[PDB]
Amino acid sequence: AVVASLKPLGFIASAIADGVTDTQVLLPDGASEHDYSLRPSDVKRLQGADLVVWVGPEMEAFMEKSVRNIPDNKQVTIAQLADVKPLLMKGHHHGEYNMHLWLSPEIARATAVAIHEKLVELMPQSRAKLDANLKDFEAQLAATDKQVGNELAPLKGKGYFVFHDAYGYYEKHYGLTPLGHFTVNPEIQPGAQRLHEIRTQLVEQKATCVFAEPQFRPAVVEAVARGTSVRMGTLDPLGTNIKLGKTSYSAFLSQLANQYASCLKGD
Ligand SMILES: [Zn+2]
Repeated sequence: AVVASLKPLGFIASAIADGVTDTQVLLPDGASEHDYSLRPSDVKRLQGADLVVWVGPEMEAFMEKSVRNIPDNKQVTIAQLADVKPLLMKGHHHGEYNMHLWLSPEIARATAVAIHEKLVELMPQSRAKLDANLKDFEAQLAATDKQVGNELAPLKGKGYFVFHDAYGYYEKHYGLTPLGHFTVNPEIQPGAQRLHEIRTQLVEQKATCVFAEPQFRPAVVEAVARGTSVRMGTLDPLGTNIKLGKTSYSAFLSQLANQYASCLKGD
């Protein structure tokens, strides 16, 4: 099987590995980024994988050590790909670059190409199927790119805030106009002073929307938007409800577009 660290990397892998080998995701969604504590069983799965796919040590830091013992021809480390260097954007995260790389359609393409290359070397008997899969992935990516772009085009100029500084890759690519982000605990609303400052910025900068993520308590989001003119939305950067499969990455980009539009559309 191909073992991907995070769900959206699984979406990409599952397009390329379709009908060749299974794709598995290592991490449950609710422990995604940087905190997770790998179990011995997870390390076993990594070592047994046909191919491991992950962003790299500045994202899934918890798996860096486990991957040292996996041969280079059995891993794709997305942030280290030669073609990914000109695609990186400046941004707990704490590094210099935005490492939410799966939100860039161009980095997704580079990732698919890297996965395809490694699998063809590992499984030459399946080259034709792997080639067909890459062709289908790229065709869908092109079609989705066009659909999403047109759906988000009328929403340009409409300001909003987010609670997670992740979306830059997707926003820049499709021409959305974010006003910025607030650091907000998903379980506990900010204190009196900081809540005042946030609510003031929401009104002053003329935000249409503020976007939370699925793990945020509705009450925390309501406390942020209370008093302001601002509509509340939800973005899901992991596509948690989308099942792995051939069309999943395209479904993910399309869903994220729907989530932006659901809130930003109208007035
Ligand atoms: Zn993050």
